[PDB]
Amino acid sequence: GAFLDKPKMEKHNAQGQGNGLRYGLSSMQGWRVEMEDAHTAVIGLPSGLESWSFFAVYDGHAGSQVAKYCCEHLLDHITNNQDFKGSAGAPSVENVKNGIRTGFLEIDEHMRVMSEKKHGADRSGSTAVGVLISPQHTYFINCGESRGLLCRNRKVHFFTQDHKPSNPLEKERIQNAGGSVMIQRVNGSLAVSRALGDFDYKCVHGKGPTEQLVSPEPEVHDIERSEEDDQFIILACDGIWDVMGNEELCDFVRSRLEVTDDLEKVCNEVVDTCLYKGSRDNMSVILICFPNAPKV
Amino acid sequence: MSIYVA
Ligand SMILES: [Ca+2]
Ligand SMILES: [Ca+2]
Ligand SMILES: [Ca+2]
Ligand SMILES: [Ca+2]
Repeated sequence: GAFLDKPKMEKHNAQGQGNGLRYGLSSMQGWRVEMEDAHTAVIGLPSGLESWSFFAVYDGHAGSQVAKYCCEHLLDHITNNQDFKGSAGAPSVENVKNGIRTGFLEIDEHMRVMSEKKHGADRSGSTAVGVLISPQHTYFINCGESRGLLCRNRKVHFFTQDHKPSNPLEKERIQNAGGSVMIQRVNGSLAVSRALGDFDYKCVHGKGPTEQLVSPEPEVHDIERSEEDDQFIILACDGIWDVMGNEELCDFVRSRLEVTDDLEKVCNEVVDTCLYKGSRDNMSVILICFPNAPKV
Repeated sequence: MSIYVA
């Protein structure tokens, strides 16, 4: 069964601050029988990236193993590879974007070996949405159907493009890989087109890793930061976006940040609103406020 | 949902 008879409404919250940023987050199981979301929130990365921050939401499916592994190691795989480093001083925008892509493919490969030797009924997968923030840029990262959104100058400034099986580029890859999109799902089952894990959808002979039925390749969009106008970023899984629009959620959060500076509370309000609107899925939201976010 | 269809 996919659903409980009564929703599990308990919320897990976390918050922190540093590098001029403040964040809050909320996680809730809701009407689902299992809780398969995971998240990463870190201010200050190692080895010379102390001024950098990384936030991410992982929406797992068919188990929580891939999501949990991603939340514990995706950041390392991203920053430790040669592409991210780009042997010189600090990584260029291109280094960061290539490093993120290499991170996704490498953690996926690594996870494939470990799910092979220790065989079992853990054929899970997880989408990922997040932001790697540097002193000069915000790097939106998307792999799946969760979504990240940036509010700048009281407006929706950017939001990621959900990876749906029926979108043209996805359907193209799926058909080239010998699959099909039926009832909006890859081969009629998985309603996800990009994700880490889901190795059963990655065994197509003659096709590279980014050409499989399900792809681990992330979409990375760099945004030069604006100390004056950047207000906040919302990262949330489709349990939130399925029931609230970009403009609506942005306006809701911007309004709440005029009443309170409690980011966990604002995240709880977002989650509860979506639950009351009828969302029957797991829900995870991270709210990262910049120095010039709406103030209470 | 991701796998459950209904
Ligand atoms: Ca899920
Ligand atoms: Ca959905
Ligand atoms: Ca979901
Ligand atoms: Ca609190």
